[PDB]
Amino acid sequence: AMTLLDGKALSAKIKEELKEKNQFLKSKGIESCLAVILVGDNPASQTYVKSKAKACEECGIKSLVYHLNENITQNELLALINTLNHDDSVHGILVQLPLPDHICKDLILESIISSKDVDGFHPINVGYLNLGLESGFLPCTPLGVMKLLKAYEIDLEGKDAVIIGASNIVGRPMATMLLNAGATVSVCHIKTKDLSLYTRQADLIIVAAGCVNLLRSDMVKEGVIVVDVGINRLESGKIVGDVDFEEVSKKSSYITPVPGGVGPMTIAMLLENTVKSAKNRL
Amino acid sequence: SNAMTLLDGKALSAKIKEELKEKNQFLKSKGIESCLAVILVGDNPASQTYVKSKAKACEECGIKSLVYHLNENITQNELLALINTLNHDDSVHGILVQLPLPDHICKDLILESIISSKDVDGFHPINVGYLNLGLESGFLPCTPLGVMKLLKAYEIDLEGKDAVIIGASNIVGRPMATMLLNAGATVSVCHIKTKDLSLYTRQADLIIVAAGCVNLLRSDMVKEGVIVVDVGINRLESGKIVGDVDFEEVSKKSSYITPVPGGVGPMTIAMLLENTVKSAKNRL
Ligand SMILES: NC(=O)c1ccc[n+]([C@@H]2O[C@H](COP(=O)([O-])OP(=O)(O)OC[C@H]3O[C@@H](n4cnc5c(N)ncnc54)[C@H](O)[C@@H]3O)[C@@H](O)[C@H]2O)c1
Ligand SMILES: NC(=O)c1ccc[n+]([C@@H]2O[C@H](COP(=O)([O-])OP(=O)(O)OC[C@H]3O[C@@H](n4cnc5c(N)ncnc54)[C@H](O)[C@@H]3O)[C@@H](O)[C@H]2O)c1
Repeated sequence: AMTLLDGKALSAKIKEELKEKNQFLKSKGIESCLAVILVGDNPASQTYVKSKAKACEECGIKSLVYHLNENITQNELLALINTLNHDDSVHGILVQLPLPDHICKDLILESIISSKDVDGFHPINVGYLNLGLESGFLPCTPLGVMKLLKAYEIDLEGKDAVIIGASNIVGRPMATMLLNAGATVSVCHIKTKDLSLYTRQADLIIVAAGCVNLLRSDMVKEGVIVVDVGINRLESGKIVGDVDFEEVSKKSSYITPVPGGVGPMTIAMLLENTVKSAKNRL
Repeated sequence: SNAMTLLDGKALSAKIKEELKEKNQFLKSKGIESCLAVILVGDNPASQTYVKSKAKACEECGIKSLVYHLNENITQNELLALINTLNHDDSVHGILVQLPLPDHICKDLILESIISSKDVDGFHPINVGYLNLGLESGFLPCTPLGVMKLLKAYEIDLEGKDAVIIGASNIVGRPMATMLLNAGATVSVCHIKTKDLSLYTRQADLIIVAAGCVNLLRSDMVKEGVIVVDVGINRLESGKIVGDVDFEEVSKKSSYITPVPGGVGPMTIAMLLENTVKSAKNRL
C-alpha cells in the first residue's frame, strides 16, 4: 500500500526526551544553550530561525539569538564566534545559512570550535563522518533523515540509493551516511545528463535540489522509498517539496510529506546535538 | 573505432619526478630540503617493499627520506610519541604511516595524531573534511589524486560524465568519488554489498575499480568507449600481478584504460612526492 514518513510525530517524541534531559543538566548546573547567529533580514532565514528558537524553549534549551546586520564584517562575525567559543555557558553555535557574499563561508564555519559545531559543518566533523566515525557532530538534515528511516525499521544495507543534489548542507553528508549504512549510493546534480536513468532503478531516493516537481511518477519504480528534503514557496505562499507528491506517493512504499516530513526532523536533530554537547560538561 | 589508449602512469610519473627534481634544486638554494618521514610498523613483506620504493622514489627526485622501522609489537604510545617528535621537527615536511597497522593499534587515532600540515597521505580527519567540502587546496590522498592527474594529463573531460567507483575505502574509493564529484561528474559508489554491479557499470563513461578482486570487471559489464581505471593489485599464484579488471577483454571495448602494473601505481607514488614538496614549498 502506502505509508507516510511522518517526521512531525517523530520529532515530537524526541523533544519530550530532551525536555527531560535538560531538567537534569539544569539541576546539575548545566543549562543547555544554543547560540544562533543570523546575518541580515532575509525573512526565510528569519523563518528557520524563529522556529529554531521556538523549538529550543519548547524543550528547556536556552536560546541566544544574535540577529546582526547584513553588512557586518568578517572580523566582527569572527570575534563573536571567538567569544561564544570560550563562553562556557554556550553549548552549541550555529550560523544560519546562507551568509552575505562578502564573507568567506568556509572560514566562518571552520572558526566555530568543533565541540560546539552542532550543524556539523566544521571540516574536522565532516572528516569524521566521511571516515565512518560517530566521534563528532553530524549535519542535522541528513541525520534527521536517517533517524526517521530507522524509526520505520527501513533496512538500508544493500539498497540502491540515489541522492539528488550534492550540497555540503545535505547531499554530500546524506550520501555518506547512506554509504556508512551499507547502501549503494549515486549522487546526482544539475549536471547529471539523465536523472531518470538513476531514479527508475532506485530503491530509495533522497531529493534535495530546490526544484519544484523535479521528481515525477515516471521517474520512480513501484514501491520506491522517497525522502523529500526540498522546501519551496509557490505563488500560493503554499510550501511544497521537490517531489510531485500527488503522482509519486501513489507509487511509494514510504514517502515524506511536505511539510511535516524532514523539516521537523532537521529541527529535532539540532536540538539533540545541542544537548549532547551540554551532556559532555559532566 | 579509434585506437584504444593506454593511460600511461609510468611515463607521467617520470615526467612529474623530473619536475619535482628541479623544484627541489630550487628549494635547496632557499635552504629548504624537502624531507619525508615514513613509519613502518612490523615486517609485512608487501609493506616492506612499498616502503623501499617510497624511499627510492624520494632519493630520485631530491627528497630526503627518513625511514623508521618499528617492532610489530610496539605500543600505541611509543608510536604516538614518535609522531609527536616528528610533528615538531621543522626539518620534516611530510609524515606518513605505512598501512596496515597491527590489530592492537587504533588506526584512526594514529592518523589523526599526525599534524595536519605534514599529513601528505591526506588521511587526517581535517584533510578528509576539506576534500568533502570541495576545497582541493590542502592535502589530497595520493591514489585518487594520481588518478585525477592521470585523467587530466590525457585531457579527459569529466563534467557531466557517468562515473562508477567500485570500492568504498578511506584510502581510495571515498576520496576518489569525492574528487570526481568535485569535478562535476555524477558518481555512483559500489562495494561488496551492492546487489548488482552491472546495473551501474553498463551505463558508465568512467569506471574506477578498487576492490582487490581478480576479474571483478569483465567485458560484458561495460559499454563501448568506456574509460577504465584499475587501482587493484592482486598476486596470482604464478607470481604475476594483475589488477581487478579483466584487462584482455575489457581493453578491447575501452577508449582509455590503465595497464597493471604501470598505471595507477607509479602515480600514487608520484603524488606522495608532490604532496611532500608541497609541504616543503609552503615554508616560504
Ligand atoms: N530546512 C530544512 O528542513 C532543509 C534544510 C536543508 C535544505 N532544505 C531545502 O532543500 C533544498 C536543498 O538545499 P541545498 O543547500 O542542498 O541547496 P543547493 O542549491 O546548495 O544545492 C542544490 C543541489 O541540487 C542540485 N540541483 C539543482 N537543481 C537540479 C535539477 N533540476 N536537477 C538535478 N539536480 C539539481 C544542485 O546541483 C545542487 O547540487 C533547498 O531547496 C532547501 O530550501 C531544507
Ligand atoms: N597501487 C597502489 O599503490 C595502491 C594503493 C591503494 C590501494 N591499492 C589496491 O586497491 C585495492 C583496494 O584497496 P583498498 O585499500 O581500498 O582495500 P579495501 O579492502 O579497504 O576496500 C575494498 C573495497 O572494495 C569493495 N569490494 C571488495 N570486493 C568486492 C567485490 N567482489 N565487489 C564489489 N566490491 C568489492 C569493498 O567492499 C570495499 O569497499 C587493493 O587491491 C589494494 O591493494 C593500490
